[PDB]
Amino acid sequence: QMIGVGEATGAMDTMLNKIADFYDDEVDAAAMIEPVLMVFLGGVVGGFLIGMYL
Amino acid sequence: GFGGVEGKDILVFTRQFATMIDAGLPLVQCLDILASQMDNPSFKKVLFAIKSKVEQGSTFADALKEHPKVFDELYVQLCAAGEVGGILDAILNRLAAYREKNEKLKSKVKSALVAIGVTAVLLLKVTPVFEKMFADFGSELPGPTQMIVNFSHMAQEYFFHVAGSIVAVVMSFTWSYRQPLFMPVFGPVLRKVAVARFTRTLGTMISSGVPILDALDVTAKTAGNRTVEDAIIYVRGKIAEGKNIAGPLAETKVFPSMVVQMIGVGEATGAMDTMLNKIADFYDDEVDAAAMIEPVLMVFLGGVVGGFLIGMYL
Amino acid sequence: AKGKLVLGLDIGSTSIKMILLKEQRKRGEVIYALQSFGMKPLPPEAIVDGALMNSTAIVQAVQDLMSELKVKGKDVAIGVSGHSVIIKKIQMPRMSQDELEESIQWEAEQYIPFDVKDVNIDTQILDGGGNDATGQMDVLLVAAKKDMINDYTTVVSEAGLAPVVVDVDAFAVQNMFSVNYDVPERETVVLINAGASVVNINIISNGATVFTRDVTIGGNQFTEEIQKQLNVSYEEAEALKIGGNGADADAVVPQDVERVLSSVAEQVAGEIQRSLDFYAGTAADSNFSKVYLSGGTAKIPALFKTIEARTGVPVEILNPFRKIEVDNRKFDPAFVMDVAPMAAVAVGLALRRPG
Amino acid sequence: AKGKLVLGLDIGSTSIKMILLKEQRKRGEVIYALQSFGMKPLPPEAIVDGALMNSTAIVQAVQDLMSELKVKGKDVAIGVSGHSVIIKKIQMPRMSQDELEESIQWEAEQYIPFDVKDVNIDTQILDGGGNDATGQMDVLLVAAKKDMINDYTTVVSEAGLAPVVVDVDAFAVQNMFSVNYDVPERETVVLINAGASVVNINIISNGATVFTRDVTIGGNQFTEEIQKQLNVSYEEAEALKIGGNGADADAVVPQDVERVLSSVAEQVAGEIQRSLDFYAGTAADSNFSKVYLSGGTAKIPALFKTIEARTGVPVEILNPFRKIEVDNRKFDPAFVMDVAPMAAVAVGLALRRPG
Ligand SMILES: Nc1ncnc2c1ncn2[C@@H]1O[C@H](COP(=O)(O)OP(=O)(O)OP(=O)(O)O)[C@@H](O)[C@H]1O
Ligand SMILES: Nc1ncnc2c1ncn2[C@@H]1O[C@H](COP(=O)(O)OP(=O)(O)OP(=O)(O)O)[C@@H](O)[C@H]1O
Ligand SMILES: [Mg+2]
Ligand SMILES: [Mg+2]
Repeated sequence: QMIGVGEATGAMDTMLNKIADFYDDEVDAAAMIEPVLMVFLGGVVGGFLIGMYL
Repeated sequence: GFGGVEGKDILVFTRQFATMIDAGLPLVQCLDILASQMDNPSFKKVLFAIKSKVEQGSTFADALKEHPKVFDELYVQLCAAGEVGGILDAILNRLAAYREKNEKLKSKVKSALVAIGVTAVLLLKVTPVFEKMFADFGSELPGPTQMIVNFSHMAQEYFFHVAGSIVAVVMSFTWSYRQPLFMPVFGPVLRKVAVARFTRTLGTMISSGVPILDALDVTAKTAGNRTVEDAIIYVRGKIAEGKNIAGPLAETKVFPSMVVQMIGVGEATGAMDTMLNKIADFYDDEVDAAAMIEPVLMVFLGGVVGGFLIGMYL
Repeated sequence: AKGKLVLGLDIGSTSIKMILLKEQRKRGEVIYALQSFGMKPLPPEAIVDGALMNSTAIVQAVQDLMSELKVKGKDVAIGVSGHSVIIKKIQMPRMSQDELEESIQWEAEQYIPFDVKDVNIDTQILDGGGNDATGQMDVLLVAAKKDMINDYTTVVSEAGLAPVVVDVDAFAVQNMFSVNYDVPERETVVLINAGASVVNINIISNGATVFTRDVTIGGNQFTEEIQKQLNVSYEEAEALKIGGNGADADAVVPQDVERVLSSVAEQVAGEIQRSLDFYAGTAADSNFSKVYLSGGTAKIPALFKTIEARTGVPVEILNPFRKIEVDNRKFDPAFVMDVAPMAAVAVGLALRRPG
Repeated sequence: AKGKLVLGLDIGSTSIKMILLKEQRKRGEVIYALQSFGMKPLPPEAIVDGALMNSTAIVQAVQDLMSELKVKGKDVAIGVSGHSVIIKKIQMPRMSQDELEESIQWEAEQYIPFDVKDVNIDTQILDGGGNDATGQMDVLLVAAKKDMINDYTTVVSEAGLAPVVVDVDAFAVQNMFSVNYDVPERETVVLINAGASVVNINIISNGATVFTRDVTIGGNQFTEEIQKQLNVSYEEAEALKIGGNGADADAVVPQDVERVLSSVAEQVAGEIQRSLDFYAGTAADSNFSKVYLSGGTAKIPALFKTIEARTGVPVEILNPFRKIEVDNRKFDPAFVMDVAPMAAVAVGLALRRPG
């Protein structure tokens, strides 16, 4: 939609520069990198406790 | 058997309903908008079904009753109390604040009886149990007594260790309780939370079809932080006078250069709805990442444990 | 659980009346048929402002009704006071029955000057069986402050009765004419029930109620004006009304009485013209058709001709009991006809009870 | 809990009056009927600026009222002082009853020059039973600074009485005429209650109050001018007013007195024209209809003809007691008629009490 505005305005340069900087900042911030931690966090803990239990 | 939805996901949706309803949109149109702005299917799917009951003429409380596994009896009753008294708007604001406090409190035990209650008993006595159990490995440790003393004297000498255990407890309780002149320089200004809420509310009312100025007049009445409310009244006053939205924002430090530059694109593109939706999602995720509430736990966790063990040995 | 219940006129204010129709067998055929009817003047202090406010005395009176009836049945339908019920129409969207009941309570919440703390019951002025999801809902809400209903349930409980339907009089009075209305089905008919505490107007197309309106004025007003102008007690003023206004020898008393009741006559006519004009919303170029009368206040001599000439509608008495079989060996058709207007409702919710 | 309570005229300022109506049985019929009535001149220092400010003395006076009455009842409705109550209309959105009560208190907060610390009670000028959610709310708020109500409750408590309703006089005075008003129902009627501390105007369509307005001027003003112009005490100036202005032998004293009261007459007329003009908001091309008078200040000789010619409305005395049965063997209709204007409210909240 943003590119589609840029086509009609002759401002595709400005549009793409702001899209790119939005993406570059989204990239460097980067949610599944934290949920999968916790999966292995407590999942391993619990595997130990069950391990000797048995 | 059916489960509810995540604490995050109840939060987002209760906030955005409270916001739309307090805007004076029809309840069915509020419902449509949040469904249509949702990222998970299960939310968009339910909210179409809740809206389908509301268009048959049922109350919101009775429409949410189709999902008792998601909206518990206490939630519906709050809604229904608001509907019976003519205060649906202010009980939804209350529920949105409630859902926000609930999600924040969840992240923040877990990070590093529900799960929070079971994990909080379990962390509060882990160490002091360790402790009692090293001090129960036989007799004649560091600092003990022989068992033949009279009990009262034995117990009083150990008072050291009974004390180091209680202090250990108090600490892990503190981490669980906390953790979930220029006079104007001292006032709390806008935070990350308050910008994320603002952006979500505006992204929400624009995606629904409200103009910018109608959305700002609603938002300026539903902003919690007083300094931000003063900021937003100034932004709305500037825009209503014919100044460009990105230029009213650029006067206020709380909006980064990227936010303003992105909004300034959205003005020329008729895509502000979505510029705001992507800004808001970015902020909501930055908020929920913001991590020192879990590292400082662990500092006091093992630091106290180790202080006990050192204490008697010496 | 199926019995043929019974029916009292609990909000008679002037009179507690009760009727037992069941199915009477004759020659191997059966049908709804009058079995008994009883009437007792209501001892006052029983009812005030439409609430039952001496549940004990009313209990004993209803027991006297059951004994005079010689009826073994102990289940009952009854009615609330017109002063105790808010009846009005309400526009919604139809949907699920729960969503309707909630949405109904939500809209009428606006309509009720009391906490709820309030009775809500709706029925749809048009068959729901006619419209699509989200569209064309119309319900009429009967709302009643809570313990009018309580008081009546206490009265019913200690009389040994068990209530199954607590209906409203403006529509219960119609069940006797609902057939004769159902035969002309584009005809607009008015039904006036002039009682002692209230006068109800309900206007219909067929036996499909279009609206209802309740007027505080009633026969108690005529009696009270007689009492005022001749410093009489309520009873002797009431008799002076009844026998005074209608005897063949009454030639000297319609000046003395009619001059007393003339204000009430004018002002009742003003109220009825009032309501009729407040209805005529859609047909600005039409006229009326035909109308009936019920309640004893109607039986004021010549009042039917007066309402007929004054409202521009033919106003006629009607015999309810035509809806039910009447054994001539147990009931005189003449007397039955005489007490028909008072008893219209009294057989009304009574056809509601073997229904 | 059901008794038939009682009714005093607690804010009489000139007189504490009390009335007992209950349901009197005659010939097996019963109805609301006057049982007793008593009147005592208020000992001053009891009331100042509309607050009960010698709760003890007022207590003993009310006890004298109960003894003169020979009444066993100990429950009471009463009224606040017109100087102690703010009455005005307020526009809102109807909704839930809690949301209305809160929103009402929120809007009237603006309306009250005292902390709350203040009594709020509303009623809707139109049946809530007429409008949809969020729309067409109108309540009228009666607001009273707190311990006017306290003072009155202390007075009631040590008199052995138990209050059930603390009503307001401008509407309590209307319950006696509420029927006779309810019969003409598009007619605009004015009701003036000229008391000793205040003159209330309430104007209605039917018995549906359209508005009320309270004027500081009253009979105390006439008495006070008589006292000024002849250095008399308040009592002898009051008697000179009463008997002086109305006797058949008074031919020499309406110059001496009328020249004293002429300023008050002009200026009262000016206040009443004032309020009437301040109402006429919507019908710029209409006129008035008919109006009644209550309160003893009305009974100033010829004052009714004066208000009639001066305000352009027919102003008539009215007999309240027509609303209640009166046994001629226990009460003279003539005297009852004579003390009717003073007693209008005194039977007012008294029909409020068996209600
Ligand atoms: N012949 C008559 N002439 C005039 N009035 C009559 C006559 N017969 C009965 N009434 C009046 O009709 C009233 C009783 O009629 P009815 O029993 O039908 O009313 P109701 O149903 O008891 O009253 P409501 O339902 O309004 O409480 C009494 O007020 C009585 O004075
Ligand atoms: N015949 C009369 N002529 C002139 N004035 C009279 C007459 N009778 C009574 N009044 C005046 O009427 C007043 C008392 O009337 P009433 O008892 O109805 O007022 P109130 O209800 O006691 O006063 P309020 O309610 O304003 O405190 C007194 O001021 C008295 O002077
Ligand atoms: Mg009836
Ligand atoms: Mg008075």
